Amino acid sequence: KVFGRCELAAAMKRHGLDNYRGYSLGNWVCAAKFESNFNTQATNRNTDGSTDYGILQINSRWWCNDGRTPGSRNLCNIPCSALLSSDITASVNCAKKIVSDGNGMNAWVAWRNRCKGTDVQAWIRGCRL
Ligand SMILES: [Cl-]
Ligand SMILES: [Cl-]
Ligand SMILES: [Cl-]
Ligand code: NA
Repeated sequence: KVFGRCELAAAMKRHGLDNYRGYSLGNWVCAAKFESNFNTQATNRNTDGSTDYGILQINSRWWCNDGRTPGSRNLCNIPCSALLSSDITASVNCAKKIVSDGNGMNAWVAWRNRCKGTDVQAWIRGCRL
């Protein structure tokens, strides 16, 4: 599923991400935009052999099991493939654990390089929610 901008904001809000750990909704929508272009099916291989999965490109190195990332952890206790559903629940629940872990949303490279310090409220402008 490829979410619309306001559609995803609403879905994320419903799942409790608005101001989660102090991060406004615009931050999460921005991160999703640049991580996956709002596409729940997005997968991307990393150089170390891990893979990033789904709307928020969650990494098999730490957070999910794909059975092909030697030495990795599965800290969200989920198969990585469950992070590719049209329903974002699994991705959101795992994201809440990631953002609570120490360095906040800096864990998302695209957020740090493209969203952090920007006018993130623009991502939810005109959205019902
Ligand atoms: Cl679609
Ligand atoms: Cl915002
Ligand atoms: Cl959803
Ligand atoms: Na593995």
